[PDB]
Amino acid sequence: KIIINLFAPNLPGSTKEDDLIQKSLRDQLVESIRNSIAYGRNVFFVDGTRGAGKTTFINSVVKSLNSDQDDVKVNIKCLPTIDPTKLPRHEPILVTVTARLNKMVSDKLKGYWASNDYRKQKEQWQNHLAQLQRGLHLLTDKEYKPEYFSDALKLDAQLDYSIGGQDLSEIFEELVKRACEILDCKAILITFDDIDTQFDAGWDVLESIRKFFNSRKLVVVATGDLRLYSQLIRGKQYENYSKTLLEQEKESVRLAERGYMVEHLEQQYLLKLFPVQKRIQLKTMLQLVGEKGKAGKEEIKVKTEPGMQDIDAIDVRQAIGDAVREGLNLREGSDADMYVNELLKQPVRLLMQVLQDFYTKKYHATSLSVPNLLRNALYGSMLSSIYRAGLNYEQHRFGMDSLCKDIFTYVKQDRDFNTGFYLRPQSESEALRNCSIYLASQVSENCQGSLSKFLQMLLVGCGSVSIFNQFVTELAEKFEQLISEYVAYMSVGRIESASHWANRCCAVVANSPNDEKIGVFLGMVQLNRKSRQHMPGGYKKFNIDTENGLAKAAMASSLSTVASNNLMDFCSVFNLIGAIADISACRCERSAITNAFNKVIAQTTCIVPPWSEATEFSDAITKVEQWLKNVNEIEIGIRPSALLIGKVWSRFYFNLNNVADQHKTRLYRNAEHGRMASQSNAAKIMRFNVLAFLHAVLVEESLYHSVSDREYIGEGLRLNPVTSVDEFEKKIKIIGEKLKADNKTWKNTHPLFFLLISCPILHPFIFPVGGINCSVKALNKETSFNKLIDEIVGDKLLSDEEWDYLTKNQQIFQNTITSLNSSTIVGASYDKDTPA
Amino acid sequence: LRNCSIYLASQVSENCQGSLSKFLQMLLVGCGSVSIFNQFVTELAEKFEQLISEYVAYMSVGRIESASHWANRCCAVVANSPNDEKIGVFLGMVQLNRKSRQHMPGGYKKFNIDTENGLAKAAMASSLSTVASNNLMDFCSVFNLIGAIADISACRCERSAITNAFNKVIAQTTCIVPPWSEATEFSDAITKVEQWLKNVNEIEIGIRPSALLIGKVWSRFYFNLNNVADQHKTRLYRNAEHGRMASQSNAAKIMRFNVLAFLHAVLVEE
Repeated sequence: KIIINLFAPNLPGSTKEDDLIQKSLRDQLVESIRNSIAYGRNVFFVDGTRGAGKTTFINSVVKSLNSDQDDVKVNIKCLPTIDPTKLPRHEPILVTVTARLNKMVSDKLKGYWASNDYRKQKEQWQNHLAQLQRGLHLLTDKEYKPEYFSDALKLDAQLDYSIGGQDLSEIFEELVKRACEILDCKAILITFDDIDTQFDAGWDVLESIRKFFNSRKLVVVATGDLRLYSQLIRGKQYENYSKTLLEQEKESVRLAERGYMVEHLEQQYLLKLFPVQKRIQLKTMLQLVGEKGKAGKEEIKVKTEPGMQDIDAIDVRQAIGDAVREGLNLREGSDADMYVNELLKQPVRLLMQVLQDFYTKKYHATSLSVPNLLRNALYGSMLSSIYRAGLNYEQHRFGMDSLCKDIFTYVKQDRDFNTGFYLRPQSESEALRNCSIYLASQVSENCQGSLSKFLQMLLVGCGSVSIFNQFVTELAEKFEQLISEYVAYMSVGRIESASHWANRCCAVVANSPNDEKIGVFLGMVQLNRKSRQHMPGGYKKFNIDTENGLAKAAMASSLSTVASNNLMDFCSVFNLIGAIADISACRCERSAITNAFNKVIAQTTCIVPPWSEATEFSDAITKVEQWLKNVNEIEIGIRPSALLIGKVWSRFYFNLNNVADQHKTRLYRNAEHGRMASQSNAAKIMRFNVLAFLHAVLVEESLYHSVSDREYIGEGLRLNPVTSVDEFEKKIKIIGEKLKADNKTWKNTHPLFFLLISCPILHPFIFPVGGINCSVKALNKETSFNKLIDEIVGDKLLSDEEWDYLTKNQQIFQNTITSLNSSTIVGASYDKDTPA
Repeated sequence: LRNCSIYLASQVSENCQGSLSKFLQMLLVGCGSVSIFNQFVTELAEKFEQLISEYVAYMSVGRIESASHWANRCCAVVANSPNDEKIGVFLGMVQLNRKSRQHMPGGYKKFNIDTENGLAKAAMASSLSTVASNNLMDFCSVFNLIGAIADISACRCERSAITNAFNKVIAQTTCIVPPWSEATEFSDAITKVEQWLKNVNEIEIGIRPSALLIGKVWSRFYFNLNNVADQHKTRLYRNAEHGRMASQSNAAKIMRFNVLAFLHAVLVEE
């Protein structure tokens, strides 16, 4: 039961009483110290996580063993802690200990209890103190002088040095005994700090402990890195080898037995100095509180508000959990606890400062943008990791442009493009998995309350990683040159517009010459720009003028041109998503929408990446105007996350892999009007590519969205709607009934899917003329599928006349694509027929 | 190395103690990754340090999100090794066609997942893996099955975890070839699993596995899969669909002994 008040009048830099978390370990070590004395070298090694309060921990032990003086039978004074790195480069540790031990004795003597014993103790103390000074040359002699033998032959029976000679090990141990007699104790507890930042100075510490600090009345508590001591000890055993021997025996066989001996002297030197049973390991607060399920050794409570009673404080795991789920915008599931578990392995002071920097600023504001509060809390307490990993630390450029560059440079260092855009604390490097929580907060705070930013992170943020992994990385330092070219070409660092990124995506996925050159790529087809001859049936060239308003605009927004050996023309879902993101971030004014609307219609041509070998629309403008009225009032309740955006893309990115594979072998001669499952055309491919986007934003957004507590997909086996809309219709039907039964609304539970399904620009792509499987059994799902979409939006997207043409084998159509199916695809050979 | 061997044996006997999921992950990711490199990647090799780094980075050794995800990478590396006789009957896995092929004798057809029902559909989907080669390839594997068991048994009694464990890899995983490559029914299925997890949560507490047991189970299991992948690739005949005699083999029979190999190896060594 530990109560830690984040609203204490001081920062976590105060190590006050009842303010040390490692109290159980400290008393376990202190008791272990007393047991050894009560019974001749007692060396305790204190090790912990890098950057932990080991210096603070030993400084609590020195205070704990000095606070008690009459309650305990065993009395232990404690020299002030020694820092071997802040000492003169030539002062021996024996001098440093004696210098501090002398002041402890002198201060005790200056108490003036009585003059009867003051003189005797001073007389005897100054005898040993001055005798040690006589023998100090042996520590710092460069050669033996024949006159020191006279000193070694002087005998002082008043001093009682039994072994004989001038032995510094025994002179000091009698000096220590006088100190204990004067101070009325049983131990001295010499304490050392880390030998970091100068680990040459550690050899004096090791040599002094081995020779002078084994006296049954001295306790040593060292701390630091046992790796650093091992490199120190191993280096000295090589110094015991004669230089001539190493120059003459350099072969592998002679060097192996030389190294296999030093690894055996080093092994026993640590065991001699720091015994295994004496080594002390600081418990990280994850081990103090245990796992999520099982209880820990000791329970920790943190006060999240000022004035909370000790019975009102909540657990540290839930204190972090309330900050991770609300900060990273994660549901109360396994992935939210994945960040909490990693955060619990952080240094004790570092994490408790994160909680204070979060809750104190949260309480003051509440008296909101919680992800911004968590990002600020993570920024101050963790800024070293961001600097170490090369991320963007300048807190004035935090935006879409900076984050997407930080995501790509994190995945590059994480060396995992397959799943590096989830921002999960999996990386081995401490700095890298430190930035995972930081970037996750950055993703959740930029994209909060904005549909346009959600689609920008989906494409520029996560998509740029996936595009590189499948289409660019196989061509490859030479790898870093490709990385620099890819980020510069795709402009991940600077996002001019979402559709601008999409246009460069068409040219890079088409870089790889597809086998059989069918002309269908990842989420796109290569519509033919030059009318080729002898096309069976009604396979005419694609003409944008055929489509009317809201259909030509939908086509043009999805059409991109690539300047290659031929002026390649591409229709892709990516250009369609980029159009949605650009339009969604527009002012409600009529004219501002019109300016932004026409940008996607520019039919902009984009150059091949360098690593390669080389009013008519007035109806459409009104509908996209009314749609943005919903977006500007519904998007405020959107709470996306790195996991959500990553999961939505991952299914969507893999969905287009199936569609580009299943449909690449179904472009048959009689597929002018695709009505069977095995018949596919350009309209059908670009319908399921759009339907794939609308599916991943449905199932993966129902699973992972902070606004809704529980899922609505049901206990089903979720697959993707490829070659058939049966599976996409099923989930909408299943979710709708539960929402109706639970008295829930689509906009209040699926804000991301509701806006995109109600967005008019991609509405024609849902039901193209040639993309509807017009069978008997399958079309029954489609009729319900049309009604379910109409029920969600509330407006009948396709009326009876429009729908009756589609199902049953001219009227002017504007809310649907009318000429995509008849278009021919580059390289789509038409010399085969549908099987009978 | 003789000093780390006993220390590592204490690591394996500590993490895997009192758990069934951790035993399978140690068997599949720990022992499994060693054999996969030893027989399917080691032939391409300093060049070894970059091949070792390539293998570890690709398979995310030390970064496993789930054993099922490791199984997907296992399928790619096992498949992409140059195989004689050019049949997709690899070690512990069979490669099923994804595109319809004409002129197929008998009742043979491309594998469709929709025709299954209930628990069979869930288990069949859990054994399905995909790799993004020049063209998509679909595999049915026992390694995918074992990965599912480790993931399902690691969750709690809640139903939502069980259905998410089933829907963990199938439709949201894009496995790319390694850099060294040359190229309601379902409601009752959850009830059966959730009832099984109740047995697991009270039986696995007394499980005390060792690094020798886990190592021995894999060695017999890995050796068994070599025979099932060799004594069956020459038994794919026209009339072998039913497989009622010992001389006929097919996709269902191969995966019958691939799973039976796993269950036998566990029975013998344990």
